[PDB]
Formats: sequence, C-alpha cells, structure tokens
Amino acid sequence: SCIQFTRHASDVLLNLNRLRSRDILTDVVIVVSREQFRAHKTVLMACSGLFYSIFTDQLKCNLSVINLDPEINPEGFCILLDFMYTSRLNLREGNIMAVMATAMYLQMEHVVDTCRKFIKASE
Amino acid sequence: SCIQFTRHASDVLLNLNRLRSRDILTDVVIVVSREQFRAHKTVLMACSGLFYSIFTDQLKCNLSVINLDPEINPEGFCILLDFMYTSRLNLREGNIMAVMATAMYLQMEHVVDTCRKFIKASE
Amino acid sequence: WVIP
Amino acid sequence: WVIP
Ligand SMILES: CSc1ncc(Cl)c(Nc2ccc3c(c2)CC(=O)N3)n1
Ligand SMILES: CSc1ncc(Cl)c(Nc2ccc3c(c2)CC(=O)N3)n1
Ligand SMILES: [Cl-]
Ligand SMILES: [Cl-]
Ligand SMILES: [Cl-]
Ligand SMILES: [Cl-]
Repeated sequence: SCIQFTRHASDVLLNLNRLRSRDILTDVVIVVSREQFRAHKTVLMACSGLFYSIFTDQLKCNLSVINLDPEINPEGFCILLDFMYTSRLNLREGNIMAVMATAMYLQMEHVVDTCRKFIKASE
Repeated sequence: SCIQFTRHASDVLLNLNRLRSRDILTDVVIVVSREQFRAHKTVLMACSGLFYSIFTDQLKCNLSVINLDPEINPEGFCILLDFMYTSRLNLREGNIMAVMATAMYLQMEHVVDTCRKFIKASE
Repeated sequence: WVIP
Repeated sequence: WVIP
C-alpha cells in the first residue's frame, strides 16, 4: 500500500553528482593511464559489474586506489563515470569504440547494448 | 548531444538498496531511541537536508555513529529510511503523524508535502 | 506522488 | 535510451 515519488531516484542521483563535483565523501581514486578520477565506491558498484566485484572483495573493499587495465582509455572512462552519476551518455562517432570497450571491461550491459546498436546503424 | 537511459537512476537506487540489505559498505549507524539503523552517508545526504548538513560538517563527517533527537520515533525513521532507498513511502493512518514529524526534522520536503496533503484530506 |  |  506504499505511495511512490516519481522523481526521487533522479533527485538522489543529482545530489550524488553534486557531492562528486564538490569532492564530498569520495572514498576512492580510479587510476586510468596516469589520469585520476575520484568517486564514491557505492555509486561505482551500483553502475558496474566490475566495481561491484572489486569492492565486495574482502581485501579490495579497503583499497583507496584502484588501477585499471593499461588498455583502458581515460576519455572513455570519464564519459562512463559521467553517465554513472547523471544517466547521460556522451556518445560520439570519435569515442564510441573507446566507450564500448570501456563499458565491456566495466560490465555496464546497457551502455554496451546502445554502443552495439549505434555501431550496427553506421555499417 | 547526450543520449539518456531512462531507468538508470532507478537501477542505481535499487542496487544501493541491495547493498544496504546486505550491509555492504555502510559507513554510519543512526541511533533512534536505542534502535540502530545502518546506512550509507552519501544516500542519507542525497535524501535529507539534515544529513546533508551533518556530513558536510568538518567534524561530524568523520563520525560512525549519529544520535537523533530523543523525540524521534524509530518506526517513523525506519519508514523514511526505506523511502530514501526505494522511492516508496509506507504512509498509513496510524503512522502519518510520526512520519511527518520525522520528515520535518530530517528536512525531506517532498515527504512533508504529501503528509500535509493526506492529513488535510482526512479533516 | 503515484500509486506504483 | 532517449533524447533528453
Ligand atoms: C547483481 S546484485 C547487485 N547488488 C548490488 C550492486 Cl551494487 C550490484 N551492482 C552491479 C552488478 C552487476 C552489474 C551492474 C551493477 C551493472 C551491470 O551492467 N552489471 N549488483
Ligand atoms: C542543496 S545542494 C545539495 N548537494 C548535495 C546533497 Cl547530498 C544535498 N542534499 C540535500 C539537501 C537539502 C535537502 C535534501 C537533500 C532533501 C530535501 O528536502 N532538502 N544537497
Ligand atoms: Cl590503497
Ligand atoms: Cl549500464
Ligand atoms: Cl563515532
Ligand atoms: Cl523527500
């Protein structure tokens, strides 16, 4: 018999992004080919199968620094980190290959799906 | 020129609630008249003006235990904590007064608004 | 607010 | 996915 507030999840995500922009309560640095990205472990886990697996590990859950595979492109990661905190994906002809490869590595199934569809349309 | 994934914010909140249910990466205990509630500081801040103010304080941001005012009803808090993580509010005739008072103290403006409207309809 |  |  609950009532539901339609905009609540969006408002929560908007506030989490405000915290990220002001570097409030960020608890991890993600290192991508020497570029560094500060974030909230819980948000990373909520968006990515890879971060979910990492931060549920009894040893890795306590790390303040995570280094990604050197093949990962920092711009592709930045675009995906922005998507995690906003639901908005900056998908462009020049970045789609790097974004899809990063989303496959991060295990972000819905992003991989839209990249596959956008690539298929251009062939 | 971004594309947007409609269900992303809801999916994020659903995963944050899964983390709460399994007590994963919870970093604070909220004490309400001896009842204890584990949660994520970032989610509490994203939903409540009171928690936002508390955890942006340079001393309180580091506390692992927060004690609420003894007038706060544990059931009212529990209902609001469930709403924070799900967008669903269990508003009932028997709890509406305790839920509204707790939402006013927590500074959850949209919850206060629907409680005022539901009370006004019954008068 | 809605009935979900 | 939509055009926001
Ligand atoms: C599976 S239960 C669960 N519980 C809590 C969290 Cl934080 C979580 N996250 C997560 C797991 C896998 C995937 C994603 C998020 C996005 C994606 O495409 N795959 N999962
Ligand atoms: C105001 S900027 C901002 N930035 C980040 C966060 Cl985490 C935040 N939360 C917050 C503040 C006030 C209120 C709520 C959440 C719910 C409500 O009714 N009032 N606010
Ligand atoms: Cl470390
Ligand atoms: Cl995704
Ligand atoms: Cl403490
Ligand atoms: Cl609210």
